[PDB]
Amino acid sequence: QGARQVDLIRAQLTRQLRLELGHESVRQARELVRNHVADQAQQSATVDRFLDQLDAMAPATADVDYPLLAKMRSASRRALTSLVDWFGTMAQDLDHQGLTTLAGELVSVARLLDREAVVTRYLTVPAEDATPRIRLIERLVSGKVGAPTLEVLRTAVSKRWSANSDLIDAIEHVSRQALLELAERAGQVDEVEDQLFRFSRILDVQPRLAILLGDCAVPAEGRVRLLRKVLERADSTVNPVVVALLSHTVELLRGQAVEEAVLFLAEVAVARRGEIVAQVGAAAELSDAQRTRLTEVLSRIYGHPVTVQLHIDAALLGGLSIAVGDEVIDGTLSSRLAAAEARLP
Amino acid sequence: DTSGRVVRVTGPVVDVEFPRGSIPELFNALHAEITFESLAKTLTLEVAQHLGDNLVRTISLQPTDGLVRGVEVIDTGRSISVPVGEGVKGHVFNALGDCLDEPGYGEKFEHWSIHRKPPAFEELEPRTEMLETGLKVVDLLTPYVRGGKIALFGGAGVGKTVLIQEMINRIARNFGGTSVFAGVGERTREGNDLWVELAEANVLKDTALVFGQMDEPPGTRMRVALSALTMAEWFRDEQGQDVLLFIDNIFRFTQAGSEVSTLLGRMPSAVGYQPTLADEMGELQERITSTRGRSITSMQAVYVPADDYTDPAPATTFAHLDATTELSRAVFSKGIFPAVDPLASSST
Amino acid sequence: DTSGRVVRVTGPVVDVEFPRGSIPELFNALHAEITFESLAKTLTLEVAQHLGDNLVRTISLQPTDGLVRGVEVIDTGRSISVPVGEGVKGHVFNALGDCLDEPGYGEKFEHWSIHRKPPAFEELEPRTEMLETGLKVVDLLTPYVRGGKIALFGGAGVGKTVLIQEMINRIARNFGGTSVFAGVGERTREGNDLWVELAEANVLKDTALVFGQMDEPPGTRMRVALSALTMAEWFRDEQGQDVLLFIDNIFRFTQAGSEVSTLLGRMPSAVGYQPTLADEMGELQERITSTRGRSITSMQAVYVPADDYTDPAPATTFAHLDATTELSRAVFSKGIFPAVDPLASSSTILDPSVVGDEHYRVAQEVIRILQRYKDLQDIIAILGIDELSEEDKQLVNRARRIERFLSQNMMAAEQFTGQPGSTVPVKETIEAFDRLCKGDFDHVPEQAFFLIGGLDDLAKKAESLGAKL
Amino acid sequence: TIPADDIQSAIEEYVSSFTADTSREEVGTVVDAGDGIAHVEGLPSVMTQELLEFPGGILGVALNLDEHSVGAVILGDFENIEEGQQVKRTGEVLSVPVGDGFLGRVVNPLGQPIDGRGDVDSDTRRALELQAPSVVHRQGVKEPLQTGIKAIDAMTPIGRGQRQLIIGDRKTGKTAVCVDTILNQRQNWESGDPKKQVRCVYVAIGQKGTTIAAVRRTLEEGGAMDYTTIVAAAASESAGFKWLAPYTGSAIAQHWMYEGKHVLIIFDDLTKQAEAYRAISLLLRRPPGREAYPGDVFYLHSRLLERCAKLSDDLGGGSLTGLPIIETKANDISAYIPTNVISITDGQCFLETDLFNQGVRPAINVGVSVSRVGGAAQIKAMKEVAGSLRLDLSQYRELEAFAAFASDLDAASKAQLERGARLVELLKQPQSQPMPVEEQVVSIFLGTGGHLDSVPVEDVRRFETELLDHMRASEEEILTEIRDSQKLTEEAADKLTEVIKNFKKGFAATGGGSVVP
Amino acid sequence: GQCFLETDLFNQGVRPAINVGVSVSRVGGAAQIKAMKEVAGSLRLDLSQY
Amino acid sequence: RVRAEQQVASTLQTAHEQLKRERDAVELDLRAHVGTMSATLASRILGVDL
Ligand SMILES: Nc1ncnc2c1ncn2[C@@H]1O[C@H](COP(=O)(O)OP(=O)(O)OP(=O)(O)O)[C@@H](O)[C@H]1O
Ligand SMILES: Nc1ncnc2c1ncn2[C@@H]1O[C@H](COP(=O)(O)OP(=O)(O)O)[C@@H](O)[C@H]1O
Ligand SMILES: [Mg+2]
Ligand SMILES: [Mg+2]
Repeated sequence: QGARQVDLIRAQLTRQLRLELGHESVRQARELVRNHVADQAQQSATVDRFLDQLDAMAPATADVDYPLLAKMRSASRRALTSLVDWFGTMAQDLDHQGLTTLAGELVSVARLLDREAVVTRYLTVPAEDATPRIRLIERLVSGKVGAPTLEVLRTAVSKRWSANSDLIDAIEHVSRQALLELAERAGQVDEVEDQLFRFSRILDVQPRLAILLGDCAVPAEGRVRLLRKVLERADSTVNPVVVALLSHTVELLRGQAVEEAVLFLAEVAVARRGEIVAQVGAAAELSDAQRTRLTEVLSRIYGHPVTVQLHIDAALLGGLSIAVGDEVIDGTLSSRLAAAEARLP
Repeated sequence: DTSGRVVRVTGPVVDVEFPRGSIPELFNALHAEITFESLAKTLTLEVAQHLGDNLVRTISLQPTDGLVRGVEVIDTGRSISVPVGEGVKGHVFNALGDCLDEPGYGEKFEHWSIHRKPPAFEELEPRTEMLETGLKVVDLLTPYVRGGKIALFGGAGVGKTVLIQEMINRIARNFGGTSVFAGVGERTREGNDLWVELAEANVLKDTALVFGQMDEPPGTRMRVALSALTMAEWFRDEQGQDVLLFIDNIFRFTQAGSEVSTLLGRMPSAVGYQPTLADEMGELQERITSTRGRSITSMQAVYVPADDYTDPAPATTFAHLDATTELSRAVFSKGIFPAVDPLASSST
Repeated sequence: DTSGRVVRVTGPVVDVEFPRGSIPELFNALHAEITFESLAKTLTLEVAQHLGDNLVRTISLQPTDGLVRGVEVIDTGRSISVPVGEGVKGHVFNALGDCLDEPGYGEKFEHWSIHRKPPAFEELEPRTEMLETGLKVVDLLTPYVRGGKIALFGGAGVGKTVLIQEMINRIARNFGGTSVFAGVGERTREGNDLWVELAEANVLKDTALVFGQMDEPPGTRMRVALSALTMAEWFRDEQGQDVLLFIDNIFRFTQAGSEVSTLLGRMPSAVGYQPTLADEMGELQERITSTRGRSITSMQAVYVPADDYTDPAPATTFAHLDATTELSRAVFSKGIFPAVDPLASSSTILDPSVVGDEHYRVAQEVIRILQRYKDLQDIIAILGIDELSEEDKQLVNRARRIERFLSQNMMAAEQFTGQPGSTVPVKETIEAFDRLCKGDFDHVPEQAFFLIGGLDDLAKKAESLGAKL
Repeated sequence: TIPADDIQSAIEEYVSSFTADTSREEVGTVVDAGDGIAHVEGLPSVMTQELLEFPGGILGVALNLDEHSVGAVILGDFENIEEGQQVKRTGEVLSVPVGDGFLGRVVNPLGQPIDGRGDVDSDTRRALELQAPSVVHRQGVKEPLQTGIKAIDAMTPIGRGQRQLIIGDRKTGKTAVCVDTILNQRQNWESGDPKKQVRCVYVAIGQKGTTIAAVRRTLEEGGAMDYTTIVAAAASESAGFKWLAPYTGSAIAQHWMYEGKHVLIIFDDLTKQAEAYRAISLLLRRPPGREAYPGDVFYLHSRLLERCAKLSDDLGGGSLTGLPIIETKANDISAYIPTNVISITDGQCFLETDLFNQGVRPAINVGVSVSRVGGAAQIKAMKEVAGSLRLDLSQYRELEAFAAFASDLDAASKAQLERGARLVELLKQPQSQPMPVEEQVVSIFLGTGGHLDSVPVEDVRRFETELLDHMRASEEEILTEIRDSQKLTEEAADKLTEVIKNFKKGFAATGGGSVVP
Repeated sequence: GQCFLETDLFNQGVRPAINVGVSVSRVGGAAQIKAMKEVAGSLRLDLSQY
Repeated sequence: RVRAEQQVASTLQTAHEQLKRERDAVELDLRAHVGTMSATLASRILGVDL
């Protein structure tokens, strides 16, 4: 047993040397690749290696992705989908100023139904004939609102809901859809998407602005005042529809983190066109040929047309890491270095 | 279409969401497949509660290890059904009606739901009748009741299995009847031993065995007695035959009910038994009775917690018992068989 | 910036909201301010749970009276740290590492975090060396272990503090290494008494004292044992010389964890304790140990709530110990001191291979006689000493003399009886109890065995009564 | 002698053989974390009991699944979990490496060595929750599993495939009984016969690490680590390790049982494993019941103890014998977990503190102790010499009140009193000193045949010791053919009586007298 | 320390009803004058043994 | 016994320092081989010889 003791301490020392030399060598390889990546053509080669690797993973089993029905527990998926199905034929005749006044009046109704929950309680009761609630509608705002806004409010109350707030979510979702329709008929069909995403990545860096926009007690007019000039600054916001979207969000957010709510907005915008968004990373900005290759190969991967975003960070040392849905394809050489350090004997 | 999907898995408790017009009735059996190759199986889920918003809470009868949220759940449209008929004699089943000694046997038999009502009030016998067994000590000092319940209080090495074989013989030969054994919370070693001993005594052909074992979730241990009693009820009513039902440690039925009540989040009762202790015990013991000339008599082993006869489980069980037979080791040592204690046993 | 904000204040539990990416790690120390002049202070908050949505549930180490929701909370980036090194000997410290003996002392020492993992399993080795004390009952029936774990179990007010001060007198005075005393949720009068008494005995210069008392909030009572343990662990792992660790009422540690349990959102366990009772007790008790070649002789007082030894807290403390001296209130009420229960106490080294054949045989015979006496006490109470056998009456007389000879005048009990204390060697103890078991003193009265030392005191007190050994 | 370039080229071939190609993986995010539990949004494809990988090489077990998050138990290093970390799927349920490389090692409840003696080469992996042998896949318990303790082997015999609960207050000798049982298989292992060899698994749940080290030292002093594995979940480990340790120790030793081998497993203080499961279940907010227990704790212990089985000859004929340990408080066997495990097992050895203090060691209450397998777990010699033992001891216990009234008793009653005193002194045994079955047969023959009626009560232990020494030295034929034939024929009994008489006329009592009748 | 008063001792006529065996003062003789500390030295232990 | 275990403790006293000498002797030797391991690790991470 003493011979066993000396042999086992010998082996322990050998194992210590094993792992120590391993960490030394992995640090050396990190050195080599970290001072070897500076060749931009080499970074492009890393990207193209990764994408030709992707060229064989096809396909994934990803199903449809919908922004808001994800959290709709029950009795509200049916409601919101019936509402959007009604809108699919209700909206095609409206005109631009019609849509903008519709959106304004809808977010006004949303702020109303938000400020006092006692009315929403008598407004979100389940009954296959809600003609008393329809009366309440016809005798609450009929002398103050337009015709199409009260019509969409009617067809909104016409269904049951899981809770009280989900109806407000549905209505402001309708306002979002209307603003996006106004933008789509304006020829800005996708400029709104990149605008939303870039503003989201801007707001992501500043937690101050982000969180204090989530002021659950400051007057909503105070919130929109907060948003006004930090949004109305320069050419960085040339889009004329995103102002109203972001205004609606920053006034009627209801506790949701603004950093998350604006990204939800962007995802709704990209989901209107039936497309998915994919948040990828790299070392530096791509060359748009790489963007085209990646976009079409990911659309083949997931069986749905996709659009990419680049949270560029040079701490990846090449490679890519897409983040479609909830499954990540990590191929950034940083993650591979971490893995090799973890698999060390 | 009309199938549900798993929403929550918390141990043996599974919540399932169905379409708006497809909610399964209470006690219905649902099927959900576990596809992990190491644990691949088909879970049976008994609907226990209607939670609202198209959610139902069910107790799983198999371990839910490997179950994924969102998998398809199929409603069978009926409660747990066991095979009934003459074909169940000489074979071993579980609380689900699956043949253990020959898998796939009995799948084409008639199947009866295990949740049944006791005989109507106008069908009950208003007159107590004694069961003439043929044993001197029983017929003299502790006469049994036809359609009644007999507590059995013997342990190991006192001839309890020999007495079970003896009663199987006497019901099969002196009454032209049948035996159903219910192992509630049965040890698999003792279940195999009972199987082998009945096959070697050539009385297995007269007995139908239903084993809900200890290594199973509480739902199976709670439903095995109802499965065996359903087989016995078919033998009594449809065949026209006096039946002898054997319940292994009726207490373990009470204990499995208490565990299922704890898993469903129900507030406990005095000492701790499920708030519906008396209701479940009555729903079980009232189906064991005489009706239309034929009867089911039941010998039940009773465990008394802490030797306290005022404990709620033995106190609720003894509200239905008609006789008591205590097998003594002092009598077994003197060579007297059956080792019935004449002074400790009794009859009402 | 990276600052937090107080959101909820419910007694000692404080909820704090941080910005995204600035959530503090678990067990980090945070600093908040109380500006009300009568209660102005700096609250230290230990991160206990991550609540989600950037919230964090923390426990305060000072009382939160005067704390306002919304004030700024600074993340220090590390756990609570205490000073370590040779410079902590001779001084009285806080649970946070602040010196009370001399405020500002140790601020520039090396600081160690109070949260550690226990030594690896391949570094542990069983300790089987007897530590001789001079108490007849401890030396005979519960021999202590050099570098092992010792505990004093007992209900409220039996002998625990007096016995642990007795062992500080007997073991730590002529000791050649370092001592660490942890006052964990105990009386401040006793802490001041111990401080003064170590100062007079010229033994304070080798002792480090860490006090968190009953008047402290549950956070201090949770972390003071970890602070003193960190000092002892430094003395073990870096200085490497023979530490002595005394912890007065380690139970208070456990009790503190149950005072904040439901406020942390934990469903209660059986007897009102936290569900993580055994897990926290294990992650603490497994650091109190000797490694291979690095000795820590530990001695803990364990409060037995309501005299119930089946209480979960002492019942799970039992499994962490090499020797346990168990004090009974039934022995206390009879006037026997130390109020040790000889039939409930144990020691792992009470083995013929360790203590010897004669030690072991005498201990076993003493225990057997006391067990037979306990069995006969009921008959003697109801039917009388007359309805017993001659052998049983002989055994009852021997057992009364034995249970009185197990008592002793202790050095730390002179303040209660006026009589000075006594030290008895273990060989004298074994030989005296062998004589008592054989029956060589069946003619000496029951008294003259009571609160004496060895056989010379036995002779003196017997002759002062009119008897001869 | 350092294998230098061995290490060099080893890590070199590893780093050259490192090609971790990048593929997709479904991930989630920690949303809250506290007290060893973490909730994870995402992971829609995760299954119940699936292992999860938290950053930093941390492992968790998905136990609670709902529409919002996955509640997982962290298996170690919980203080590293943070809100927002990325959790990965492993796609696998809890498994453990199995094989013969585990003999003589101390591992985690994960198959990872903690003794620091290198890697463990494993045959395969085995899932922790593989179902128990069916009711038709089994066989009657027929072979004895000798513990070496005369009280157990004579009164409450344990067979291969049986479960004998060891239940007692504390410091009553439960670990000593189980360690003596493990040490008693040393001769079986030395025989080299796979039909007689017993592999042992000691599971330590919630014990102080130095106590596990002391148990391992006791097993090493007796050559018992050649065939023993220790699964150690120390008191400092997480509640997940303390909950998984018996299932890990039972997954190992089921790989052996299904290979036709015979295994003995000890679950030291299953009470602590039930307490760990209760901690996990209360932290997961599952409904509590009596003593705050989850409500499937009976299932927790019965699922584990029904995997100890005696397999049929078609399945190989292997067996796994379980010796679970339960600590009671104040001798309360009507507590929840004691009641459950008494209900589950095939027999109980009750150990009392009072019996321990009276000198009865092992402190087994032979009156209430029971084995439901019984004489089917004994050889014929033991079945024959110990049949007159239980009634004798019960008569002695009934007559103990008349100790000082022998002259006022029937001659038969005084004979029963003296015989019972001798038999109580005969069932005593030192710690870590198990006896082979032939010597236990000779000892119980000395007792029940009457050859101790002439020896003083205070000399029975020494008489039995010296007689067994004599027979080991001089008359090895009796022991040898008892061991070979498993019975005590009439000629062996005659030679035994002759040897006993010669020894008696040679033996010297402590009172100076003669033990000759 | 505690002064434990009992109704059984009160009814017996022992008044004050202090149970001397379980009553104690943790300060002890330091809370007395020297005369009282020297005359009532082991009075509590004497009464407990009695 | 005591002779054997104390003298194997002596053999441990010797072997510990001997093997530590071997270890810190090879510690300087292994550093010559770190470069090739680094190069091949980088080559496998990227996929080209550089
Ligand atoms: N047969 C025996 N003869 C003499 N002494 C014994 C015997 N069995 C055990 N002991 C002694 O009893 C003491 C406690 O026994 P053991 O530790 O085995 O009990 P346990 O059931 O493990 O209790 P715990 O788990 O609380 O420690 C040990 O120090 C051991 O020396
Ligand atoms: N050995 C002893 N001799 C005399 N009196 C004692 C002895 N031990 C304790 N006492 C008395 O009993 C009381 C017990 O106090 P202590 O044991 O310190 O309380 P605790 O056990 O709660 O810490 C003391 O105040 C003292 O008066
Ligand atoms: Mg105290
Ligand atoms: Mg033990």
